[PDB]
Amino acid sequence: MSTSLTIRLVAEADWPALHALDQIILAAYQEKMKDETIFVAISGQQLAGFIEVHPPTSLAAHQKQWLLSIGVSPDFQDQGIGGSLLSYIKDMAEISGIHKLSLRVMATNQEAIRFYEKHGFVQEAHFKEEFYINGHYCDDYQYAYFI
Amino acid sequence: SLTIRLVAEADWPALHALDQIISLAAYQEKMKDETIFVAISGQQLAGFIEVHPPTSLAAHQKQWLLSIGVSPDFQDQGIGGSLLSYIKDMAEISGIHKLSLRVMATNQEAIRFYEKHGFVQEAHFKEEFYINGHYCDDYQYAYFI
Amino acid sequence: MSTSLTIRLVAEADWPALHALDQIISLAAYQEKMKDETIFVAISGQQLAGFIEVHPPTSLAAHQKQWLLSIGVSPDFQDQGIGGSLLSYIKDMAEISGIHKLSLRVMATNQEAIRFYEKHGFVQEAHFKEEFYINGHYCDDYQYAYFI
Amino acid sequence: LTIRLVAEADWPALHALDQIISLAAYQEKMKDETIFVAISGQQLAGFIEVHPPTSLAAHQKQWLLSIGVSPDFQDQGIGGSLLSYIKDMAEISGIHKLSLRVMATNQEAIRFYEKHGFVQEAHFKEEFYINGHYCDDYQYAYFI
Ligand SMILES: [Mg+2]
Ligand SMILES: [Mg+2]
Repeated sequence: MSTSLTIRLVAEADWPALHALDQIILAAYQEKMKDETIFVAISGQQLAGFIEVHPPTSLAAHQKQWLLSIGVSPDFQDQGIGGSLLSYIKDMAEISGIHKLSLRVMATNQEAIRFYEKHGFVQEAHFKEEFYINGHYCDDYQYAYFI
Repeated sequence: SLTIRLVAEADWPALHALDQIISLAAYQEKMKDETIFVAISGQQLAGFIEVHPPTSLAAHQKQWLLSIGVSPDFQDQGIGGSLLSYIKDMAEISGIHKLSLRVMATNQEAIRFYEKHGFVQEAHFKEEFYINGHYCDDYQYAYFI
Repeated sequence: MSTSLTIRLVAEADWPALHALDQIISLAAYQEKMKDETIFVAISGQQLAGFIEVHPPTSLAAHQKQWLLSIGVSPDFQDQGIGGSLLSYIKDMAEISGIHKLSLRVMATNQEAIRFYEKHGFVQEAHFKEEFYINGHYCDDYQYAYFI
Repeated sequence: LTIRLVAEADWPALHALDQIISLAAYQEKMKDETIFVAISGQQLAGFIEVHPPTSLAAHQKQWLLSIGVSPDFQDQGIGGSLLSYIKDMAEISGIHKLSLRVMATNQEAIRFYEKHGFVQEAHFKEEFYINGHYCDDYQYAYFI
Protein backbone atom coordinates (compact mmCIF):
# COMPACT_ATOMS: atom_id res chain seq x y z
CA MET A 1 0.00 0.00 0.00
CA SER A 2 2.66 2.56 1.00
CA THR A 3 6.45 3.06 1.25
CA SER A 4 8.49 5.56 3.24
CA LEU A 5 11.98 6.97 2.83
CA THR A 6 13.66 8.80 5.71
CA ILE A 7 16.95 10.66 5.69
CA ARG A 8 18.57 11.48 9.01
CA LEU A 9 21.89 11.68 10.79
CA VAL A 10 23.42 8.21 11.40
CA ALA A 11 22.53 6.50 14.72
CA GLU A 12 24.32 3.87 16.89
CA ALA A 13 22.01 1.07 15.65
CA ASP A 14 22.86 1.85 11.99
CA TRP A 15 26.51 0.73 12.14
CA PRO A 16 25.96 -3.02 11.68
CA ALA A 17 24.02 -2.19 8.47
CA LEU A 18 26.53 0.51 7.35
CA HIS A 19 29.56 -1.72 7.85
CA ALA A 20 27.69 -4.35 5.80
CA LEU A 21 26.81 -1.88 2.98
CA ASP A 22 30.30 -0.37 2.80
CA GLN A 23 31.55 -3.92 2.12
CA ILE A 24 29.04 -4.42 -0.75
CA ILE A 25 30.39 -1.37 -2.70
CA LEU A 26 34.04 -4.38 12.19
CA ALA A 27 34.56 -2.04 15.18
CA ALA A 28 37.54 -0.42 13.42
CA TYR A 29 35.00 0.98 10.93
CA GLN A 30 32.85 2.07 13.92
CA GLU A 31 35.84 3.96 15.34
CA LYS A 32 37.03 5.40 11.98
CA MET A 33 33.61 6.71 10.93
CA LYS A 34 32.88 8.63 14.16
CA ASP A 35 35.40 11.24 13.02
CA GLU A 36 32.94 11.53 10.07
CA THR A 37 29.60 13.24 9.29
CA ILE A 38 27.19 10.65 7.83
CA PHE A 39 23.54 10.93 6.88
CA VAL A 40 21.51 7.84 6.34
CA ALA A 41 18.64 6.91 3.99
CA ILE A 42 16.12 4.51 5.58
CA SER A 43 13.64 2.74 3.28
CA GLY A 44 10.89 1.16 5.36
CA GLN A 45 13.09 0.14 8.30
CA GLN A 46 16.13 -0.88 6.24
CA LEU A 47 19.29 1.07 5.47
CA ALA A 48 19.08 2.00 1.76
CA GLY A 49 21.99 4.45 1.47
CA PHE A 50 24.15 7.18 2.95
CA ILE A 51 25.83 10.48 2.18
CA GLU A 52 29.06 11.37 3.94
CA VAL A 53 30.57 14.90 4.03
CA HIS A 54 33.83 16.54 5.23
CA PRO A 55 35.88 19.59 4.21
CA PRO A 56 38.26 18.63 1.32
CA THR A 57 41.30 19.54 3.45
CA SER A 58 42.16 20.61 6.99
CA LEU A 59 42.81 24.20 5.85
CA ALA A 60 40.65 26.79 7.65
CA ALA A 61 40.05 28.40 4.21
CA HIS A 62 38.42 25.13 3.09
CA GLN A 63 36.00 24.82 6.02
CA LYS A 64 33.05 26.26 4.09
CA GLN A 65 33.14 23.45 1.49
CA TRP A 66 31.93 19.82 1.71
CA LEU A 67 33.50 17.06 -0.32
CA LEU A 68 30.71 14.51 -0.75
CA SER A 69 30.41 10.76 -1.09
CA ILE A 70 27.18 8.82 -1.80
CA GLY A 71 26.52 5.09 -1.36
CA VAL A 72 23.28 3.41 -2.44
CA SER A 73 22.52 -0.21 -1.56
CA PRO A 74 22.35 -2.86 -4.35
CA ASP A 75 18.89 -3.75 -2.96
CA PHE A 76 17.59 -0.14 -3.22
CA GLN A 77 18.65 0.77 -6.77
CA ASP A 78 16.51 3.00 -9.03
CA GLN A 79 14.21 4.53 -6.35
CA GLY A 80 15.64 8.06 -6.18
CA ILE A 81 17.84 7.43 -3.12
CA GLY A 82 20.80 9.34 -4.64
CA GLY A 83 18.65 12.40 -5.48
CA SER A 84 16.95 12.52 -2.04
CA LEU A 85 20.36 12.45 -0.37
CA LEU A 86 21.68 15.27 -2.60
CA SER A 87 18.62 17.35 -1.94
CA TYR A 88 18.95 16.82 1.84
CA ILE A 89 22.65 17.68 1.85
CA LYS A 90 22.06 20.93 -0.06
CA ASP A 91 19.52 21.92 2.62
CA MET A 92 21.84 20.89 5.52
CA ALA A 93 24.69 22.84 3.90
CA GLU A 94 22.59 26.01 3.67
CA ILE A 95 21.95 26.04 7.42
CA SER A 96 25.47 24.79 8.25
CA GLY A 97 26.94 27.81 6.43
CA ILE A 98 28.59 25.59 3.80
CA HIS A 99 29.08 27.60 0.59
CA LYS A 100 30.12 24.88 -1.86
CA LEU A 101 29.82 21.12 -2.46
CA SER A 102 32.22 19.18 -4.67
CA LEU A 103 33.47 15.73 -5.61
CA ARG A 104 35.61 14.04 -8.20
CA VAL A 105 34.37 11.62 -10.81
CA MET A 106 36.22 9.41 -13.30
CA ALA A 107 35.83 10.53 -16.91
CA THR A 108 34.63 7.07 -17.91
CA ASN A 109 31.84 7.23 -15.32
CA GLN A 110 29.01 8.49 -17.59
CA GLU A 111 26.18 7.63 -15.16
CA ALA A 112 27.71 9.67 -12.29
CA ILE A 113 28.51 12.55 -14.68
CA ARG A 114 24.89 12.69 -15.81
CA PHE A 115 23.57 12.35 -12.24
CA TYR A 116 25.62 15.25 -10.84
CA GLU A 117 25.06 17.51 -13.87
CA LYS A 118 21.34 16.73 -13.63
CA HIS A 119 21.55 17.94 -10.02
CA GLY A 120 23.09 21.30 -11.00
CA PHE A 121 26.76 20.49 -10.46
CA VAL A 122 29.18 22.09 -12.95
CA GLN A 123 32.58 20.92 -14.08
CA GLU A 124 35.51 22.85 -12.55
CA ALA A 125 38.40 20.59 -13.54
CA HIS A 126 39.46 18.08 -16.18
CA PHE A 127 42.52 16.26 -14.77
CA LYS A 128 44.14 14.54 -17.77
CA GLU A 129 46.21 11.38 -17.34
CA GLU A 130 45.51 11.76 -13.69
CA PHE A 131 45.29 8.20 -12.28
CA TYR A 132 47.59 5.36 -13.17
CA ILE A 133 45.58 2.12 -13.50
CA ASN A 134 47.39 -1.06 -14.52
CA GLY A 135 49.66 0.56 -17.12
CA HIS A 136 47.26 3.24 -18.37
CA TYR A 137 46.39 6.79 -17.34
CA CYS A 138 42.79 7.80 -16.68
CA ASP A 139 41.16 11.23 -16.65
CA ASP A 140 39.16 12.66 -13.78
CA TYR A 141 36.68 15.52 -13.40
CA GLN A 142 35.89 17.69 -10.45
CA TYR A 143 32.30 18.89 -10.12
CA ALA A 144 30.99 21.68 -7.89
CA TYR A 145 27.64 22.84 -6.60
CA PHE A 146 27.10 26.39 -5.23
CA ILE A 147 24.66 26.67 -2.34
CA SER B 1 78.15 29.06 -9.95
CA LEU B 2 74.63 27.54 -9.77
CA THR B 3 74.55 24.04 -8.31
CA ILE B 4 71.32 22.09 -7.66
CA ARG B 5 71.54 19.05 -5.40
CA LEU B 6 69.40 17.47 -2.69
CA VAL B 7 69.12 18.89 0.85
CA ALA B 8 71.88 18.28 3.44
CA GLU B 9 72.11 18.87 7.23
CA ALA B 10 74.22 21.97 6.41
CA ASP B 11 71.32 23.57 4.50
CA TRP B 12 68.68 23.53 7.27
CA PRO B 13 69.42 26.86 9.07
CA ALA B 14 69.51 28.70 5.72
CA LEU B 15 66.41 26.80 4.48
CA HIS B 16 64.45 27.65 7.66
CA ALA B 17 64.96 31.39 6.99
CA LEU B 18 63.83 31.34 3.31
CA ASP B 19 60.74 29.54 4.60
CA GLN B 20 59.90 32.47 6.91
CA ILE B 21 59.79 34.94 3.99
CA ILE B 22 57.54 32.50 2.02
CA SER B 23 60.27 26.12 15.58
CA LEU B 24 63.81 25.56 14.21
CA ALA B 25 63.74 22.03 15.68
CA ALA B 26 60.03 21.69 14.80
CA TYR B 27 60.74 22.43 11.11
CA GLN B 28 63.58 19.89 10.81
CA GLU B 29 61.15 17.29 12.22
CA LYS B 30 58.45 18.17 9.68
CA MET B 31 60.74 18.45 6.65
CA LYS B 32 63.03 15.52 7.63
CA ASP B 33 61.56 12.80 5.37
CA GLU B 34 60.67 15.25 2.57
CA THR B 35 62.14 15.27 -0.93
CA ILE B 36 63.80 18.67 -1.25
CA PHE B 37 66.27 19.85 -3.87
CA VAL B 38 68.22 22.96 -3.04
CA ALA B 39 69.70 25.68 -5.27
CA ILE B 40 73.23 26.94 -4.51
CA SER B 41 74.76 30.11 -6.03
CA GLY B 42 78.37 30.46 -4.87
CA GLN B 43 78.04 28.83 -1.45
CA GLN B 44 74.65 30.40 -0.73
CA LEU B 45 71.12 28.93 -0.72
CA ALA B 46 69.42 30.65 -3.68
CA GLY B 47 66.21 28.58 -3.52
CA PHE B 48 64.52 25.18 -3.38
CA ILE B 49 61.90 22.83 -4.88
CA GLU B 50 59.90 20.23 -2.93
CA VAL B 51 57.98 17.32 -4.51
CA HIS B 52 55.59 14.71 -3.14
CA PRO B 53 52.66 12.79 -4.67
CA PRO B 54 49.35 14.75 -4.46
CA THR B 55 47.80 11.99 -2.29
CA SER B 56 48.65 8.57 -0.76
CA LEU B 57 46.66 6.83 -3.48
CA ALA B 58 48.66 4.19 -5.37
CA ALA B 59 47.10 5.50 -8.60
CA HIS B 60 48.62 8.95 -7.80
CA GLN B 61 52.22 7.85 -7.34
CA LYS B 62 53.29 8.78 -10.87
CA GLN B 63 52.61 12.44 -10.13
CA TRP B 64 54.49 15.17 -8.26
CA LEU B 65 52.85 18.06 -6.49
CA LEU B 66 55.53 20.75 -6.54
CA SER B 67 56.56 23.63 -4.26
CA ILE B 68 59.12 26.30 -5.25
CA GLY B 69 60.82 28.85 -2.97
CA VAL B 70 63.27 31.51 -4.22
CA SER B 71 65.36 33.77 -1.93
CA PRO B 72 64.55 37.54 -1.75
CA ASP B 73 68.23 38.25 -2.53
CA PHE B 74 68.32 35.99 -5.64
CA GLN B 75 65.52 37.32 -7.85
CA ASP B 76 65.93 37.68 -11.65
CA GLN B 77 68.76 35.13 -11.58
CA GLY B 78 66.47 32.45 -13.15
CA ILE B 79 66.60 30.34 -9.96
CA GLY B 80 62.97 29.19 -10.37
CA GLY B 81 63.52 28.06 -13.96
CA SER B 82 66.66 26.07 -13.03
CA LEU B 83 64.86 24.34 -10.15
CA LEU B 84 61.90 23.54 -12.38
CA SER B 85 64.05 22.31 -15.28
CA TYR B 86 65.99 20.13 -12.84
CA ILE B 87 62.83 18.52 -11.45
CA LYS B 88 61.60 17.78 -15.01
CA ASP B 89 64.80 15.71 -15.58
CA MET B 90 64.48 14.01 -12.16
CA ALA B 91 60.82 13.21 -12.91
CA GLU B 92 61.84 11.58 -16.21
CA ILE B 93 64.12 9.13 -14.35
CA SER B 94 61.91 8.66 -11.25
CA GLY B 95 59.15 7.43 -13.57
CA ILE B 96 57.02 10.52 -12.92
CA HIS B 97 54.48 11.20 -15.66
CA LYS B 98 52.85 14.41 -14.43
CA LEU B 99 53.79 17.51 -12.48
CA SER B 100 51.12 19.69 -10.88
CA LEU B 101 50.40 22.48 -8.44
CA ARG B 102 47.70 24.93 -7.47
CA VAL B 103 47.98 28.72 -7.62
CA MET B 104 45.63 31.45 -6.36
CA ALA B 105 43.82 33.30 -9.15
CA THR B 106 45.49 36.48 -7.82
CA ASN B 107 49.09 35.16 -7.95
CA GLN B 108 49.55 36.54 -11.45
CA GLU B 109 53.29 36.19 -11.48
CA ALA B 110 53.29 32.52 -10.41
CA ILE B 111 50.74 31.82 -13.17
CA ARG B 112 52.89 33.60 -15.76
CA PHE B 113 55.90 31.68 -14.47
CA TYR B 114 54.24 28.27 -14.85
CA GLU B 115 52.75 29.19 -18.26
CA LYS B 116 56.21 30.38 -19.37
CA HIS B 117 57.58 26.91 -18.46
CA GLY B 118 54.96 24.88 -20.33
CA PHE B 119 52.30 24.18 -17.69
CA VAL B 120 48.71 24.20 -18.82
CA GLN B 121 45.58 24.99 -16.81
CA GLU B 122 43.53 21.95 -15.71
CA ALA B 123 41.22 23.45 -13.10
CA HIS B 124 39.54 26.72 -12.22
CA PHE B 125 38.03 26.28 -8.73
CA LYS B 126 35.57 29.06 -8.11
CA GLU B 127 34.96 30.48 -4.63
CA GLU B 128 37.30 27.85 -3.29
CA PHE B 129 39.10 29.49 -0.37
CA TYR B 130 37.31 31.53 2.25
CA ILE B 131 39.50 34.46 3.31
CA ASN B 132 38.21 37.06 5.82
CA GLY B 133 34.62 37.10 4.61
CA HIS B 134 35.46 36.65 0.91
CA TYR B 135 35.82 33.70 -1.46
CA CYS B 136 38.81 33.40 -3.74
CA ASP B 137 39.46 31.37 -6.92
CA ASP B 138 42.25 28.82 -7.38
CA TYR B 139 43.76 27.27 -10.49
CA GLN B 140 45.43 23.95 -11.06
CA TYR B 141 48.34 23.75 -13.49
CA ALA B 142 49.90 20.65 -15.02
CA TYR B 143 53.03 19.66 -16.89
CA PHE B 144 53.35 16.41 -18.84
CA ILE B 145 56.77 14.81 -18.79
CA MET C 1 98.26 7.19 -14.36
CA SER C 2 94.68 7.98 -13.25
CA THR C 3 91.37 6.10 -13.52
CA SER C 4 87.80 7.45 -13.66
CA LEU C 5 84.44 5.66 -13.29
CA THR C 6 81.23 7.64 -13.91
CA ILE C 7 77.61 6.48 -13.55
CA ARG C 8 74.82 8.52 -15.17
CA LEU C 9 71.58 8.23 -17.12
CA VAL C 10 72.03 6.68 -20.59
CA ALA C 11 72.57 9.07 -23.53
CA GLU C 12 71.81 8.80 -27.28
CA ALA C 13 75.59 8.47 -27.85
CA ASP C 14 75.80 5.35 -25.62
CA TRP C 15 73.38 3.21 -27.69
CA PRO C 16 75.86 1.85 -30.25
CA ALA C 17 77.96 0.53 -27.31
CA LEU C 18 74.88 -0.69 -25.35
CA HIS C 19 73.72 -2.68 -28.38
CA ALA C 20 77.13 -4.31 -28.82
CA LEU C 21 77.26 -5.11 -25.06
CA ASP C 22 73.79 -6.67 -24.76
CA GLN C 23 74.85 -9.06 -27.57
CA ILE C 24 77.57 -10.42 -25.22
CA ILE C 25 75.86 -10.45 -21.78
CA SER C 26 70.12 -2.85 -34.39
CA LEU C 27 70.22 0.94 -34.88
CA ALA C 28 66.52 1.52 -34.08
CA ALA C 29 65.38 -2.01 -33.16
CA TYR C 30 67.28 -2.09 -29.85
CA GLN C 31 67.17 1.73 -29.43
CA GLU C 32 63.38 2.27 -29.48
CA LYS C 33 62.54 -1.08 -27.82
CA MET C 34 64.65 0.30 -24.95
CA LYS C 35 63.81 4.06 -25.32
CA ASP C 36 61.04 3.87 -22.71
CA GLU C 37 63.35 1.95 -20.30
CA THR C 38 65.22 3.48 -17.32
CA ILE C 39 68.92 2.68 -17.92
CA PHE C 40 72.03 3.99 -16.16
CA VAL C 41 75.50 3.46 -17.55
CA ALA C 42 78.93 2.98 -16.03
CA ILE C 43 81.61 4.78 -18.05
CA SER C 44 85.23 3.75 -17.46
CA GLY C 45 87.64 6.18 -19.14
CA GLN C 46 85.20 7.09 -21.95
CA GLN C 47 84.20 3.49 -22.73
CA LEU C 48 80.99 1.76 -21.68
CA ALA C 49 81.79 -0.62 -18.81
CA GLY C 50 78.25 -1.66 -17.80
CA PHE C 51 74.66 -0.71 -17.07
CA ILE C 52 71.82 -1.11 -14.61
CA GLU C 53 68.26 -1.21 -15.86
CA VAL C 54 65.17 -0.74 -13.60
CA HIS C 55 61.36 -0.86 -13.92
CA PRO C 56 58.40 -1.79 -11.72
CA PRO C 57 57.97 -5.63 -11.60
CA THR C 58 54.42 -5.26 -12.97
CA SER C 59 52.14 -2.53 -14.34
CA LEU C 60 49.92 -2.61 -11.22
CA ALA C 61 49.78 0.77 -9.40
CA ALA C 62 50.46 -0.99 -6.08
CA HIS C 63 53.77 -2.15 -7.53
CA GLN C 64 54.95 1.33 -8.60
CA LYS C 65 57.13 1.83 -5.52
CA GLN C 66 59.41 -1.13 -6.31
CA TRP C 67 62.15 -1.56 -8.89
CA LEU C 68 63.07 -4.88 -10.41
CA LEU C 69 66.75 -4.54 -11.35
CA SER C 70 69.10 -5.90 -14.00
CA ILE C 71 72.87 -5.40 -14.04
CA GLY C 72 75.19 -6.02 -17.00
CA VAL C 73 78.97 -5.68 -16.80
CA SER C 74 81.27 -5.87 -19.83
CA PRO C 75 83.71 -8.83 -20.22
CA ASP C 76 86.38 -6.12 -20.68
CA PHE C 77 85.55 -4.50 -17.31
CA GLN C 78 85.39 -7.50 -14.97
CA ASP C 79 86.60 -7.36 -11.36
CA GLN C 80 86.79 -3.56 -10.98
CA GLY C 81 83.73 -3.02 -8.74
CA ILE C 82 81.35 -1.91 -11.53
CA GLY C 83 78.44 -4.01 -10.23
CA GLY C 84 78.77 -2.61 -6.68
CA SER C 85 79.10 0.98 -7.85
CA LEU C 86 75.93 0.57 -9.96
CA LEU C 87 74.13 -0.97 -6.98
CA SER C 88 75.19 1.92 -4.73
CA TYR C 89 73.98 4.47 -7.27
CA ILE C 90 70.61 2.86 -7.82
CA LYS C 91 69.93 2.70 -4.07
CA ASP C 92 70.58 6.49 -3.84
CA MET C 93 68.47 7.12 -6.98
CA ALA C 94 65.61 5.00 -5.58
CA GLU C 95 65.64 7.09 -2.38
CA ILE C 96 65.00 10.28 -4.39
CA SER C 97 62.56 8.60 -6.78
CA GLY C 98 60.39 7.54 -3.81
CA ILE C 99 61.14 3.83 -4.49
CA HIS C 100 60.68 1.68 -1.36
CA LYS C 101 62.02 -1.69 -2.47
CA LEU C 102 64.45 -3.25 -4.95
CA SER C 103 64.14 -6.87 -6.04
CA LEU C 104 65.40 -9.44 -8.53
CA ARG C 105 65.42 -13.18 -9.15
CA VAL C 106 68.56 -15.34 -9.18
CA MET C 107 68.95 -19.00 -10.19
CA ALA C 108 69.71 -21.21 -7.18
CA THR C 109 72.90 -22.43 -8.86
CA ASN C 110 74.22 -18.88 -9.40
CA GLN C 111 76.44 -18.83 -6.30
CA GLU C 112 78.36 -15.69 -7.21
CA ALA C 113 75.28 -13.53 -7.83
CA ILE C 114 73.79 -14.87 -4.56
CA ARG C 115 76.91 -13.86 -2.69
CA PHE C 116 77.02 -10.48 -4.48
CA TYR C 117 73.43 -9.52 -3.64
CA GLU C 118 73.66 -10.82 -0.08
CA LYS C 119 76.91 -8.90 0.37
CA HIS C 120 74.98 -5.78 -0.76
CA GLY C 121 72.27 -6.25 1.92
CA PHE C 122 69.60 -8.04 -0.14
CA VAL C 123 67.61 -10.68 1.77
CA GLN C 124 65.97 -13.77 0.37
CA GLU C 125 62.17 -13.50 0.11
CA ALA C 126 61.35 -16.58 -2.01
CA HIS C 127 62.69 -20.06 -2.80
CA PHE C 128 60.83 -21.20 -5.92
CA LYS C 129 61.36 -24.92 -6.18
CA GLU C 130 61.27 -26.74 -9.53
CA GLU C 131 60.41 -23.40 -11.01
CA PHE C 132 62.12 -23.37 -14.38
CA TYR C 133 62.09 -26.23 -16.81
CA ILE C 134 65.43 -26.60 -18.59
CA ASN C 135 66.02 -29.45 -21.04
CA GLY C 136 64.32 -32.20 -19.07
CA HIS C 137 65.06 -30.89 -15.58
CA TYR C 138 63.51 -28.42 -13.12
CA CYS C 139 65.64 -25.64 -11.63
CA ASP C 140 65.08 -23.55 -8.48
CA ASP C 141 65.16 -19.77 -8.28
CA TYR C 142 65.40 -17.23 -5.42
CA GLN C 143 63.94 -13.79 -5.08
CA TYR C 144 66.06 -11.25 -3.26
CA ALA C 145 64.93 -7.90 -1.91
CA TYR C 146 66.53 -4.70 -0.69
CA PHE C 147 64.64 -2.20 1.48
CA ILE C 148 65.49 1.39 0.81
CA LEU D 1 27.83 -30.52 -9.91
CA THR D 2 29.45 -30.50 -13.34
CA ILE D 3 32.86 -29.05 -14.30
CA ARG D 4 33.53 -28.29 -17.95
CA LEU D 5 35.36 -25.62 -19.95
CA VAL D 6 33.70 -22.26 -20.63
CA ALA D 7 30.97 -22.26 -23.31
CA GLU D 8 29.81 -19.41 -25.57
CA ALA D 9 26.61 -19.24 -23.45
CA ASP D 10 28.26 -18.75 -20.01
CA TRP D 11 29.41 -15.14 -20.49
CA PRO D 12 26.39 -13.19 -19.09
CA ALA D 13 26.61 -15.08 -15.76
CA LEU D 14 30.43 -15.33 -15.65
CA HIS D 15 30.86 -11.56 -16.10
CA ALA D 16 28.15 -11.18 -13.43
CA LEU D 17 30.26 -13.25 -11.00
CA ASP D 18 33.29 -11.01 -11.67
CA GLN D 19 31.61 -7.80 -10.48
CA ILE D 20 30.80 -9.30 -7.04
CA ILE D 21 34.22 -10.89 -6.38
CA SER D 22 31.34 -4.04 -19.74
CA LEU D 23 30.03 -7.35 -21.15
CA ALA D 24 31.44 -6.52 -24.62
CA ALA D 25 34.85 -5.56 -23.15
CA TYR D 26 34.95 -8.62 -20.85
CA GLN D 27 34.08 -11.24 -23.50
CA GLU D 28 36.86 -9.66 -25.57
CA LYS D 29 39.22 -9.58 -22.56
CA MET D 30 38.75 -13.30 -21.82
CA LYS D 31 38.45 -14.56 -25.44
CA ASP D 32 41.37 -17.02 -25.66
CA GLU D 33 41.64 -17.75 -21.90
CA THR D 34 41.58 -21.22 -20.29
CA ILE D 35 38.54 -21.19 -17.99
CA PHE D 36 36.61 -24.06 -16.46
CA VAL D 37 33.23 -23.38 -14.86
CA ALA D 38 31.42 -25.23 -12.08
CA ILE D 39 27.73 -25.85 -12.81
CA SER D 40 25.18 -26.75 -10.14
CA GLY D 41 22.00 -27.52 -12.13
CA GLN D 42 22.20 -25.21 -15.18
CA GLN D 43 23.51 -22.61 -12.68
CA LEU D 44 27.05 -21.08 -12.60
CA ALA D 45 28.45 -21.87 -9.13
CA GLY D 46 32.14 -21.06 -9.71
CA PHE D 47 35.11 -20.92 -12.09
CA ILE D 48 38.86 -21.57 -12.26
CA GLU D 49 41.25 -19.87 -14.68
CA VAL D 50 44.85 -20.96 -15.49
CA HIS D 51 47.75 -19.60 -17.55
CA PRO D 52 51.57 -19.93 -17.30
CA PRO D 53 52.92 -17.28 -14.93
CA THR D 54 55.08 -15.71 -17.66
CA SER D 55 55.75 -16.08 -21.43
CA LEU D 56 59.07 -17.75 -20.71
CA ALA D 57 59.41 -21.13 -22.37
CA ALA D 58 60.90 -22.37 -19.07
CA HIS D 59 57.62 -21.41 -17.30
CA GLN D 60 55.28 -23.38 -19.55
CA LYS D 61 55.09 -26.39 -17.21
CA GLN D 62 53.52 -24.16 -14.58
CA TRP D 63 50.00 -22.81 -14.09
CA LEU D 64 49.07 -19.63 -12.30
CA LEU D 65 45.55 -20.24 -10.96
CA SER D 66 42.64 -17.94 -10.18
CA ILE D 67 39.43 -19.18 -8.48
CA GLY D 68 36.03 -17.46 -8.22
CA VAL D 69 32.97 -18.82 -6.36
CA SER D 70 29.38 -17.45 -6.37
CA PRO D 71 27.94 -15.70 -3.26
CA ASP D 72 24.85 -17.94 -3.61
CA PHE D 73 27.01 -21.11 -3.74
CA GLN D 74 29.23 -20.73 -0.68
CA ASP D 75 30.06 -23.67 1.66
CA GLN D 76 29.17 -26.13 -1.14
CA GLY D 77 32.81 -27.28 -1.63
CA ILE D 78 32.83 -25.62 -5.07
CA GLY D 79 36.33 -24.22 -4.49
CA GLY D 80 37.73 -27.65 -3.69
CA SER D 81 36.10 -29.33 -6.72
CA LEU D 82 37.59 -26.79 -9.13
CA LEU D 83 41.04 -27.33 -7.62
CA SER D 84 40.71 -31.12 -7.64
CA TYR D 85 39.60 -30.84 -11.27
CA ILE D 86 42.56 -28.65 -12.27
CA LYS D 87 45.01 -30.95 -10.48
CA ASP D 88 43.79 -33.81 -12.73
CA MET D 89 43.83 -31.56 -15.84
CA ALA D 90 47.41 -30.46 -15.02
CA GLU D 91 48.46 -34.13 -15.01
CA ILE D 92 47.40 -34.57 -18.63
CA SER D 93 48.37 -31.09 -19.86
CA GLY D 94 51.91 -31.96 -18.64
CA ILE D 95 51.81 -29.28 -15.93
CA HIS D 96 54.25 -29.90 -13.11
CA LYS D 97 53.48 -27.01 -10.75
CA LEU D 98 50.52 -24.92 -9.67
CA SER D 99 51.01 -21.55 -7.97
CA LEU D 100 49.36 -18.33 -6.88
CA ARG D 101 49.88 -15.20 -4.81
CA VAL D 102 47.72 -14.32 -1.79
CA MET D 103 47.64 -11.14 0.35
CA ALA D 104 48.93 -11.73 3.88
CA THR D 105 45.58 -10.42 5.16
CA ASN D 106 43.49 -12.92 3.18
CA GLN D 107 43.49 -15.55 5.96
CA GLU D 108 40.63 -17.50 4.47
CA ALA D 109 42.32 -17.97 1.06
CA ILE D 110 45.54 -19.03 2.83
CA ARG D 111 43.68 -21.62 4.93
CA PHE D 112 41.94 -22.85 1.77
CA TYR D 113 45.16 -23.46 -0.23
CA GLU D 114 46.91 -24.90 2.83
CA LYS D 115 44.00 -27.33 3.36
CA HIS D 116 44.46 -28.50 -0.27
CA GLY D 117 48.20 -29.21 -0.04
CA PHE D 118 49.81 -25.94 -1.15
CA VAL D 119 52.97 -24.90 0.62
CA GLN D 120 54.46 -21.41 1.05
CA GLU D 121 57.35 -20.51 -1.32
CA ALA D 122 57.50 -16.77 -0.84
CA HIS D 123 56.76 -14.10 1.74
CA PHE D 124 57.10 -10.74 -0.11
CA LYS D 125 57.30 -8.00 2.53
CA GLU D 126 56.07 -4.45 1.92
CA GLU D 127 55.21 -5.58 -1.56
CA PHE D 128 51.99 -3.72 -2.39
CA TYR D 129 51.55 0.00 -1.78
CA ILE D 130 47.95 0.60 -0.64
CA ASN D 131 46.87 4.16 0.29
CA GLY D 132 50.09 5.07 2.11
CA HIS D 133 50.77 1.63 3.63
CA TYR D 134 52.76 -1.38 2.38
CA CYS D 135 51.28 -4.86 2.39
CA ASP D 136 52.78 -8.36 2.47
CA ASP D 137 52.03 -11.04 -0.12
CA TYR D 138 52.64 -14.81 -0.19
CA GLN D 139 53.24 -17.25 -2.94
CA TYR D 140 51.80 -20.75 -2.59
CA ALA D 141 52.64 -23.81 -4.67
CA TYR D 142 51.32 -27.27 -5.34
CA PHE D 143 53.49 -29.98 -6.91
CA ILE D 144 51.62 -32.33 -9.25
MG1 LIG E 1 15.83 20.19 -2.79
MG1 LIG F 1 76.03 3.66 -1.21
